[PDB]
Parts: sequence; structure tokens; C-alpha cells
Amino acid sequence: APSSELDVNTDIYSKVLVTAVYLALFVVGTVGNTVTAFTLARKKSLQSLQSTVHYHLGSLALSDLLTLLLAMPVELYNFIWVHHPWAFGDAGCRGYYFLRDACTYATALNVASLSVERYLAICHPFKAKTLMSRSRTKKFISAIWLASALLAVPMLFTMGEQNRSADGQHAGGLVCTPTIHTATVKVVIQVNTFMSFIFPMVVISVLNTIIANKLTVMVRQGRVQALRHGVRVLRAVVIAFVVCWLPYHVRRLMFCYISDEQWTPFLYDFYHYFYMVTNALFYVSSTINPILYNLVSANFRHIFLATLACLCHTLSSNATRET
Amino acid sequence: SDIQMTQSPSSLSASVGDRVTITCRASQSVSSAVAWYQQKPGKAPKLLIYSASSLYSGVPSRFSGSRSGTDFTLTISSLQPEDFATYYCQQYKYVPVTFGQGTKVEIKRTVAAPSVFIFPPSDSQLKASVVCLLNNFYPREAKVQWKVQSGNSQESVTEQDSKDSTYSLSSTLTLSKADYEKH
Amino acid sequence: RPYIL
Amino acid sequence: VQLVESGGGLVQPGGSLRLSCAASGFNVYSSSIHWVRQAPGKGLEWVASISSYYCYTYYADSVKGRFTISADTSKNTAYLQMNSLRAEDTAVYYCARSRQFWYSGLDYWGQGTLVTVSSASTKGPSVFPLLGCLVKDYFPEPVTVSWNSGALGVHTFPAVLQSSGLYSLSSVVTVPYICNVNHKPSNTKVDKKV
Amino acid sequence: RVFKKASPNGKLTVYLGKRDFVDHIDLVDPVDGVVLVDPEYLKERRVYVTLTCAFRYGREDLDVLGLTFRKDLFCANVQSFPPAPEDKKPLTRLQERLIKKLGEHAYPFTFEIPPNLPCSVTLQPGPEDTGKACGVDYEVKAFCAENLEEKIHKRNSVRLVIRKVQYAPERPGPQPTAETTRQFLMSDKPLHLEASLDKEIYYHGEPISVNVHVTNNTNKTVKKIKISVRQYADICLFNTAQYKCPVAMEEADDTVAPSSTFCKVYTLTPFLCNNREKRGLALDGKLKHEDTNLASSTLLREGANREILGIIVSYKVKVKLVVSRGGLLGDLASSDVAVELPFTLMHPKP
Repeated sequence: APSSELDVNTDIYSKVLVTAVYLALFVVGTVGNTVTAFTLARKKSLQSLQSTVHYHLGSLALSDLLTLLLAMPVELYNFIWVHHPWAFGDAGCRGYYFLRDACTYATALNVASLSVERYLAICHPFKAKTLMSRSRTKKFISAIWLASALLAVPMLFTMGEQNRSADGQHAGGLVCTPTIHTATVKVVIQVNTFMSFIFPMVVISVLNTIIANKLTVMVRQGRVQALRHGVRVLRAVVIAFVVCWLPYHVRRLMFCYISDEQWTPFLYDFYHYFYMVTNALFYVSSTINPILYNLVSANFRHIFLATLACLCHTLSSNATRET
Repeated sequence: SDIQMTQSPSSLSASVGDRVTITCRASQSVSSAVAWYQQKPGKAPKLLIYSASSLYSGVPSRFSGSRSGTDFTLTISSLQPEDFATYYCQQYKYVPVTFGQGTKVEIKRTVAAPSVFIFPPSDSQLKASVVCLLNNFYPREAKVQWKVQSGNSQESVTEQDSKDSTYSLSSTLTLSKADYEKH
Repeated sequence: RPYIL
Repeated sequence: VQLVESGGGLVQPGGSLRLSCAASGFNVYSSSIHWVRQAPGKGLEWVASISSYYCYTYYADSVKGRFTISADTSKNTAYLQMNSLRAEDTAVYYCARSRQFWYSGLDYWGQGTLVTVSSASTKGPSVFPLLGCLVKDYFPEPVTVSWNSGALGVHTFPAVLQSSGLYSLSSVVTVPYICNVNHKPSNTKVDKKV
Repeated sequence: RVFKKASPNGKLTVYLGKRDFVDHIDLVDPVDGVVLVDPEYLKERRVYVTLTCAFRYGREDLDVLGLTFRKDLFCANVQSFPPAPEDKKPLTRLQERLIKKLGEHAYPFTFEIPPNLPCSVTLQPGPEDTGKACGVDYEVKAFCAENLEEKIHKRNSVRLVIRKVQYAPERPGPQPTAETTRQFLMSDKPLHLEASLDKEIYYHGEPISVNVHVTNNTNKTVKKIKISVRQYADICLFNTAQYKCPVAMEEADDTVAPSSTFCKVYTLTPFLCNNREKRGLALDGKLKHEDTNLASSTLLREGANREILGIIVSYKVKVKLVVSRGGLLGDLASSDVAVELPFTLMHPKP
């Protein structure tokens, strides 16, 4: 058979359940990002509004919407068409993996920007407003977008299209493999690992730990319940970020480190299941953020509820008269 | 915050130029929100005194007053003939808004015996009532002696007639047919 | 062995 | 500055009416509008208040649930709609204006209008000689009387309310004639010899 | 009439002449009063009297879950028990009467007011009330302690809230007027929009009248006239920025023919109840959460030319003439020709 080497073995009921979870998380994340954009437009009438927070929130929402909208069709095609992993040409594969890695870098830089913004807001309240402006915020957003676009560049050079089926001339066997030697591709993968997961994990962990300690000390040396929810969110963000964004590079390290004499069919199917769990964790990471924003913010919660409705001791003083 | 404001007296006799002192005692503490108005018969009232010490613009200087505790005294140093009107005290601090009772300033005159006229029932009334007409008397309190048991009598009193500062009463006693021969 | 990176 | 009440007169219990208060020489944005009532034999008591700048409307306890009020700020005209009329609502209604920025008390006044709530119909007077000449069983007030066609010791007494709901008038002449009684609400001219 | 406030212990009682202090640019109303203490109770302790000022800066993130940062602009403190011999020797009539009435149990105090302090202006509360307000707070506080740096005692402290009050000036200037001219590359003919006010000085409760004149020398047809009354409330200390708070708006649909003139007097009435519970609106300070009016315009000396921490209130009206021909800048595009004009809205004292 031409596609005899492309058969990947998995439970069909697990595929149906993961597909349903993917569709549910996609719809929830899309509605969340759309309502986030609507609240971002609706809050322009506030006179004391901090426009830089609006810029960072809008950039993060745009990044989450773009990652979900790009991620859903190609991942559904890869998961359903196991006998035909990429019908499209090399240009489409390079463009889509470039855009996916660039959007990953953009949402990582947006989360890091929100973290350093709240770090400056809590640790140094004077400098957070004295040394910041909306023009510098827009410059930083454009700079991090350009940095993501520049860091996504090696995906356009070190990966291309090859036929790896039993039939050397078969449309079903087209697959995105590296065209350059494995050593330099693994170098590129390690650089994308360091820039994609390790550095924002260190930044987010250190900043959220410092913010948790500053909130613990400042308010002590319903407010206690608010501080407890603050600490819980600051821990949950770091924990969810690690457990969602680790397999993005763990799958690539598993691919590049395991040699040909070490691969087993068990490792092949575990790699495919791990890629499925990786994409599920990507959907969880892109879905939990509007729910968390609804949880932490009362105004955003109220406007989201309005959107859902649209869809469906003191002592009295005395006085004396001079006589 | 229902404050019972007791104004005293209900009426007083005085002459022109006398110093008239009228008291208004609140049931609760009213620190400064004290006002006094003057109403004429058939006319809208005007504002005389405001905030217990300030004289309202357009009001003559002869009207003053002072407060002790909850009891305010309105003082007229020189009573005028045009001041023979009704005075009201008022508070404007607490909800609901309360008001006084009304003090009418009357002309102090000598005591005069009434001219009493007895009017028997008529044929039209029979197909009864008797009338006592009291002319040219002072003060307003006087004994009405019926020509004859007390029936239903509608005593009517006029405004003080400025020609001689006297009063006039018309007391109409409605009776039955059996009382015609008695009266 | 897997074929896609 | 003028304040003109309009809409009074004789109404029936259980009915409804609209009492207006037209204004000139000011704007209601600078003032608070108060309504007070003078019952016969009683003093002034508060009824309702509107604060246009604050936009706060306050109602007396005796009028809550039956009466309502609004105001036209483009005409400065108060519009009090009265419903569920009772006999105790018969009174002279005064519309008044106070300063909002400083509570100077009652400042501007109209002359007020009389409202009488009674189910009794209009009835002509009964006029008879008594020397006096009494007028009874007439409705509504007022009535006028001319003694000897105005040529004539005359004592004119204020009208009182009878137990039947009708009005009576005591008019006598002190003498050691002609009684022309003009009931203006019914235009009834009774020429009685005395 | 004078005001009094007693301690929870009842041994300390502060008598002040009034709570509202009316100042001007040059003349200020000084702070005077007395404090009565118990000499047989407050033994071996020190009693101090201070006039304090604070601001509680608020943020949208802080409103959801935050602690209001309180900053003290100024703080002056004097010693009241034992009395300082370097204090003011003569007494005012208030202080003379209070000393003659109370005897040796009461001690007087006076405080001065610098002319560069913000007025007692607060911000509009949100839908949910924290119970602590936001704006410029003034208080007079007397306290008793052995140690000056003890800030934990409550029962020997008396605090009274006061308000900084400014009165409308009685010397108005000329009628304010403004004019703007608009020219485009697509249409070289000018559009002249002029607006004038009937008075410069306004009282609280007085509606505004504006004479609007339009000179249209081009082929464009005027679509609408939007007159917007805004509060330009600026805090220098918080940031170098000024909010443009909405207060009133009037949209008139009177059109103007092209190449023609138009003149019309419009009347605007800024109802407060329309702007109920709108964040960013500054109002005059009040005690015990009572009702209050719009914040009065802040009078600032031209000679000083110095910034002021806290809330500086100023009112301006803009006349936006929305005019459109169609096709020159787009089929659905329009030109909004706007000019601003300042005005002063305060409350008279007498």
C-alpha cells in the first residue's frame, strides 16, 4: 500500500471526545475573545481609564483569537487525515508553521508584558506611571510583534516538504520534514525552546512570586479574601503556563533526541498521543484566560453578563448658642 | 421626624405700638431652621423671618426674635395697623415638614355689652329656626341667651369691623316644629 | 519512527 | 416673576384631575417647587416637592398612593395629576418656589386655587325674610347678595357648611326692603321682598 | 451657632466655630477653636491638635481588588496640652467666649491655610460603595498619647470633617466668545463657526445660553449641531494628563444651506440626575454621604503660575458643527468643526 507506513493507531472514541473538547474550547475561547474586544471598545468612555492596560489586553486577546483560529483547521486536518498529513504545498506548510510559531511568541510576549506591567504597578507605583506612556506602550507592542516575526524566520528555511511514504510518487505521503541536517535543525529547535518556553516561564515565575510577596507584605504590614484570591490566581497562572507550554518543546525534544535505533511503535503512538495532549493543553491555555479575566474583573464580568443577556460607629454632633 | 410645633397664644389683643411676643416651641431640637410667615385674610402668605436671626429683604426692621432651646420668640417692637394678620412658625430641616397653629393679632379695646336681637321662626322655615344677633360688642367671648336644652346652632362671626373695632355674631339655632311654641 | 517534526 | 395656579373648582370624589402651575420670570433649574394646601379652618401643610437640579421628588404620607406630579422644564409648568379623590381634599392649593442652592424657605408664591370635592349637585338657593333675610340650601359657593338694590346697619356673615352638604348665608340689617340674591355658579337671581 | 464633637471616652471635646471655611485668592478664613480636656484623667500625657489633608487615588484595577493609596499633601501640628508659650496670645471673640464659658479646662488653637491647597472636591462613587470616599479630604484631629508616634489609639482621638469653600466672584468680565475657521484641500472655501456666551460668571442652577453663528462659503450642507458641556478636571500630582468628563450634550438638527449664514440662540440645561453614578465626575465635598451639587470652578491666581496637587475643576463648552457634502472625503464621511469656550460655574456666598 502507498499509505501503509502512515497508519497511526488510536482509540476512535478518544478521538471523538478530544474533538468535542476541542470544538467546545474553540467556541468558548472565540466568544471570550470577541466579548473581550467588545468590552475593550465599550470602556473608552471612562475618563480615568488606563489606555495601556487596554492596549495589552487587546493585544493578548488578538493573539489568543489568532492562535485559536489558526490552530483549529490544521490540527483537525492532521488528526482526521492520518493517511494524508499535508495535501498542501511546501509554501503553505512553511507559512502556517511560521504563523503558528510567531503567534506563540506573540502571546508569550503579551503574557510577559502583562506580568511586567502588573509587577511595575505593584512594586513601584510612582515609576509605573512616571516612566510609562501610551506611545512607549505601542512601541513595545510593535517591538514584540517584530521580535516574534523575526524569531519565527528559521521555520521558513529549516523545514520543507518531502515524500516519506512507501510509494515514492504519492500525494498522501507529502509531509513537512527538515531539509537541512539534523544537527543545525536541533540547534534551531533548542533556540526556539529557550525563547518560547524557558525565558517566559522564568519571567512569569519570578514576577508572580515577587507580586505575591509584595501583596502579602503590603496589605498586612473582605480584603483578606481578595488577597487569598490574588495569591491563588498568581500561583495558578504560573502553574497553568508551565503545564500547558512545556509539551510544545517536550514533543520537539522527543522528536530530535530519539535516534532511529531507539524508536518503537509504542514510542510512535505515544508521540502522537503526546502531540494530541499538547494541542489540548494549547486549547486549555487559550481558553482559560477570558474566564480568568471574567473572574478577576467585576466590570468585565458585568458586561459579559449583559452580553449573555443580549444573546438570550458614628455619633451625632451637637451645637450651642452663645449667650 | 415628626416635630410637634406648639404656637402660643392662638390669639392676643394689643394696641398700635405695643411690643408683641409670640412663642413657638418645637417638640425636638431645631438648631437654626426657624422661619416665620405672615398671612392676610384672602391673600397669599409672605416670608417675614428666616433662620431665626436674619431679617428677610423687604421686611421692616420692627420684626425680630430669638431662640432659647427649642422655644423661639417672635418680637414686634412697634405694632403697626397693617400687621393685624396671622403669623405662622415653620421648620425646614427634617422630613416630614411641620408647621404651627396660627396666631391672630387683635385690637385691644374696651368691654362693650352686646346689642342682642331675637328673631322668631318664619312661615317658610315652618313649611324651625331662631336667630340671635349680637351687635357692637367686645371681646368675642360672650354668653348667648336663647328666648325659651341646647339645639344645633351655627354661630357665625364676622371679621373685625374697622369702623369701631367691635364684633358681630349671628347664632342660628335649628329647632323642630314642637319648639316653635316654646320659642 | 515518526516522520513529521 | 409670576406663578399662576390653574385647574381648581368643583370635582367629584373618586374622580381625577390635572392641576397646573404656570411660571414666568425664572427657570425651574434654579429652584425647588413646593405644593402646600390650606384646609378650611386649618393652616398650611406640605403636599409634594420637586427638586429639578437634584431631580428628587418627595411626597407627603397623606398623598402617597393616590397623587402624582411632573413638571415641564421647557415651560417651567408643574403638572400634578390627582386620582382617588376624597372629601378631605377640599382645600386652597398654593404653588410655591424656593431657592435650591440655599434653603431660604418659601420665597415666591402664587395666590392659590380652591378645590372642592363633593358629590352634591348644583342647587338653587332658598331665600326667606327673617330684620334679616336668610339664604340656605345653595351649592356651590360663592353667592352674592344686594340689600335694597345696593342702596342699603348691614351685617354680612361668612357662609358655613350644613350637615346635608349644602351652604347657608346669614345676612341681616340693623334698623329701628329688596334682597337680590345672585348665585353666580348657577346664575340664579332671586328678588325677595323683606 | 458653633459645632462640637466629643471623644468616645468623653474626656476630650472639640468646639469649632464652623465647618465651612470660605477663602479667596488673597484673604483666607483662618481655623480657630478650643479643645476641652480632663486634667485629672490625662495625667503625664501629651495632647496635640493637627489639621490634616489627604487624597485617596483610585484606579480601575484598584477598584476591583486594591487598597486606596492615601497621600498627605500637607500636615501641620501644634501642641495643646501642655500649652506652648510661643502660641498666639490674643483670642478671637469665639475663643474669648469659649474660654470665658468653659474656664481653665479648655485650651484654644488656631491654624493657617496656605493659598495653594485644593478645594474639597470628591469624585462620583461607583455602583458598589466601598464606604471610603475618593477625593480631597480635610480633617481637624485632636489626640492624646504619651508618645507622638503612637498611631493605634482611637478612644482618645476626635476628628471633624471640614470643607474648603470658594464663592463666585462679583466682578464679571466681558462676554466670552470664540470663532473657528475650517478649510480643506477638497474645498478651499472657509467655514466660519462662531459661538458666544451671555455671561462669563454663572451660578449653580443657572442654564447657559449660547449664540451660535455659521458662515458657510462652500457647497457643503450642515447636518447637525452638537453642543457639549464638559468638565476639564485635571490632577497635576497623579499624572500630566487631563480628563474630559461628559456633563451635558445637546444635539440640534437645524440645517444650514450652502453659501449662506445662520444665527441662533440655544439654551442648555445641565441636569445633574442625568450624570448620576458616572465614574470620573467631580462633585463638591459633602459630609455623611449627603446630597451635593457639581464641583465649583477653581480660582487660581495668574501671578503664581504654579501647579496644584489634587483635583482642579474647570468647565468648557465645545460647539461641534457636523457638516457633510458627500463624496469629497467619502460618501459617509463628515467634517466635525469644533471650538471650545471656557466658562465659570460657582456658588454665591451671600
